[PDB]
Amino acid sequence: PLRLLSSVHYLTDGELPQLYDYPDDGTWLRANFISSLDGGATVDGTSGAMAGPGDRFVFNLLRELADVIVVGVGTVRIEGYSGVRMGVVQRQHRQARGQSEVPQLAIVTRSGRLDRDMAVFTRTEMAPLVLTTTAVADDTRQRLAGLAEVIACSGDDPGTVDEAVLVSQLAARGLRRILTEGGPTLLGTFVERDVLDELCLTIAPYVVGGLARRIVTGPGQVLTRMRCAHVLTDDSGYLYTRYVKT
Amino acid sequence: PLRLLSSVHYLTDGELPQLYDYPDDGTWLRANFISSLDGGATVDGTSGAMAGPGDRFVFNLLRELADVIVVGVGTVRIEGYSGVRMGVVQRQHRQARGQSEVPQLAIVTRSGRLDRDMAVFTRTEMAPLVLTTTAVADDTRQRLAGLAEVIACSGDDPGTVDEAVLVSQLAARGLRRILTEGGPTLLGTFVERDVLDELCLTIAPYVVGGLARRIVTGPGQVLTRMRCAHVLTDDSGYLYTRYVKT
Ligand SMILES: CC1=Nc2c(nc(N)[nH]c2=O)NC1
Ligand SMILES: CC1=Nc2c(nc(N)[nH]c2=O)NC1
Repeated sequence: PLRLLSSVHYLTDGELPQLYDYPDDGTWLRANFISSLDGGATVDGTSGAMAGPGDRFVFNLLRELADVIVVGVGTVRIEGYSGVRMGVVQRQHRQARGQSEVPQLAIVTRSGRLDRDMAVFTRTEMAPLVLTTTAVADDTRQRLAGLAEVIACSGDDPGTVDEAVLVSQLAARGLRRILTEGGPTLLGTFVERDVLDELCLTIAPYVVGGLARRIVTGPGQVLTRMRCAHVLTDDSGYLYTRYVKT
Repeated sequence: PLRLLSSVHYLTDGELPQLYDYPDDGTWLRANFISSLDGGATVDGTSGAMAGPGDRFVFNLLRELADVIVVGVGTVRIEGYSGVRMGVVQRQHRQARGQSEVPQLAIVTRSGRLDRDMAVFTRTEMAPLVLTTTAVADDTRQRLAGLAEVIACSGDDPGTVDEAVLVSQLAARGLRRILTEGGPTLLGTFVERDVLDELCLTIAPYVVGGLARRIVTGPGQVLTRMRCAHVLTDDSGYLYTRYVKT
């Protein structure tokens, strides 16, 4: 019943993008996260200490493939999100696939309370979207004039964000290939609301002990079955996994 | 830099034990845990909902290989630990390796506050060890007379358990091949105190959302590097991993 996995194929920068290609059409919400063996998502507030050159390479690839990168306001404040940076060949590849040179960033906030000089607004080639509620969309739009496109993502309830509506709002703007990088509250809502199509997860070969949070937080509790699409590795013992619903 | 993993070898019940063999001599502390993709260790207080036939098989194998199974009093109370059960061929294999027919159970408690009719005491072929502090060892020994061997595992401080001493106390009794199954507080102390030699981790193909705890809890924070020894899989997309310090 059990099979040993081992390295069978060295990947070229030609086949690697193929492994992480989005579907032909339709919207697709992919998450990319890293965590330790004992399930911790941070080493001192951030993920980076666990990320080596392999994970950086995968991380930048997934950004290169995406139409839009969706992130919660907390992770934007804490990981210090600036704009999305794309190098020359990355821009070239994107153009080859019919995409803009650099993917958009979309910042999720229920409150709408964002400030004008954040790096997402300042250190950026392309103005970001702000995904918020019907209730606060107009005021938010007014405060962030010239800095960001503000989009109401409410469903039945004008005072909350409906995550399926959020996804539809991106799709309607031609941004159907979606990548989210967190943080844990937002991922938690995508999981709880069952709109996550795929999770790419880097399993870093460390144990970090009990303090760290998981890659998801919140009161949500589900049991969503995924299919293992692939597992990659490198020389340092990292596992780069891709799982797809259902 | 990246390599695709895939199934290269179907394992027989002859080679599987070889993959998880303990070292020739010296003490070795192995942990076995299961968790979801998003790092959750429980689905409603227990692990079992995530465990399929493959994980049950690995779980029973690791118990078959161990000299002693070490568990915290919390997990004993909550997962409803009875005795360790071994089937006929398992008993045979154990005898072949020079081991007793059924491995001992050792229950860790700083307080020493255990009751006489727990299933570890009642539904058991072999009396368990209770690993506690110098401070409470004598009274605990008196309360549990006839039910358990009580062992003081204090180092410098008679009011605490020193986890390296705990390990030495098992070794001194010929129980050098140690398996721990938790719970999260105990694993947290083994990690924090750096006495964990190996982690076998079943990665279950589910996301569970933000509520669940990790396989480790506590205030501990470390960054302990492990080496990936192997990754197995089955038809259902589970990954059975084995990582070794350092
Ligand atoms: C904030 C954040 N960072 C990372 C991430 N995923 C990977 N692989 N690596 C990362 O470093 N997503 C979340
Ligand atoms: C309480 C507990 N259960 C399990 C475990 N490990 C595996 N693989 N599977 C389990 O079900 N250790 C902790």
